[PDB]
Amino acid sequence: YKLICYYTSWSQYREGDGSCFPDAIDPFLCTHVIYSFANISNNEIDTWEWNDVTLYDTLNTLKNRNPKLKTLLSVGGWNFGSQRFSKIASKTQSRRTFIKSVPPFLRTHGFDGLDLAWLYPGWRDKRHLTTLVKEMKAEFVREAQAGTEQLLLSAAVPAGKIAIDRGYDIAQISRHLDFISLLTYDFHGAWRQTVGHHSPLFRGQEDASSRFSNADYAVSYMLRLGAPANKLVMGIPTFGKSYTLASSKTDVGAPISGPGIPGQFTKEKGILAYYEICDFLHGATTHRFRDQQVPYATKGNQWVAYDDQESVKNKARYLKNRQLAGAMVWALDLDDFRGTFCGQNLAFPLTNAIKDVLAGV
Ligand SMILES: *[C@@H]1O[C@H](CO)[C@@H](O)[C@H](O)[C@H]1NC(C)=O
Repeated sequence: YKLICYYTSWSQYREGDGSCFPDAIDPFLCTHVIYSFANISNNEIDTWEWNDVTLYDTLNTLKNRNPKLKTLLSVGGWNFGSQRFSKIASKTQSRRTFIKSVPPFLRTHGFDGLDLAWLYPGWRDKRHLTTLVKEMKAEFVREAQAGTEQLLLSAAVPAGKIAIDRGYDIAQISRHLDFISLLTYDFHGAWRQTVGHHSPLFRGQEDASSRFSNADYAVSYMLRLGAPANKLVMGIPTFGKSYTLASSKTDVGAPISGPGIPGQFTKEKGILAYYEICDFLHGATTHRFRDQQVPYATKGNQWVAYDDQESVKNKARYLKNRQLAGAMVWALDLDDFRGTFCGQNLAFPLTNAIKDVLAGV
């Protein structure tokens, strides 16, 4: 099994214990750590944070302890956005400048591969993405001739049917990618007006839950479209999503006025780290969605959909039963990386629960 784990470069800045640098990562926890995100500047791959050269080195030092560990650099992300990626990929000359830039940058900085995180290609982009992936892979092939182990190529792909059909020729891109991380944790958000879970494994039968907005549906679709199981990695979140409730109702379909209040550490409305959520559960009422197989919790006017040790193990058992390549984790700096929040003196509780299932059998 692969266990693909993202480390975000902006986590460093969080206050107090929310601060996460790459030396916090257990070298043996994941098979592959992906550093998020790289820029494109002058049509070439580039650093993002002022100190990314230092933190790339911190990350790459982890291989001293675990020489089998692989690292990738993820280019794109949401601040980068779509339109910038579109401009690069749709023209022969900028595409080539970018693709040429990648192997030398990665080798300089100690990375084993590239992760493409274009969030997200429009309908006019689907064919360019195909070309980009094929051509990037071919440049990696060529570059292996010089005697170092071929660079890995991966891609982060959204899990909604609509975004998949719009942007991605899955049958073609799966031929050239070494794995595809399926983003099976954005099925609900504050744009909806009611509470709901963003990472359910199956449909909720009570709600008239659009048949597609669940991990199983997404995995089955990707397979149906031609992604080989042995390339497909299923995403599992260590964050949860929060909502502010519009009434005393807490139940399936309960109305919301907006995203939840920001976390003490993550300081972003609508999202909490798992460490934050362990704190939130003190004095919260907990519930599980039985059909969807994922928990939520509530306290005052706040309502939080999240994943716990039991739900992440459950998702790991599912992906193994479907003979998937493994799991992806968004993100290491959102699990209880310190180990001190969740009453168990155990660093990376969610990620290690996933790991221990994937090792079992
Ligand atoms: C990324 O590259 C763009 C385009 O060159 C540049 O304008 C921007 O400052 C860069 N972003 C960061 C954060 O480095």
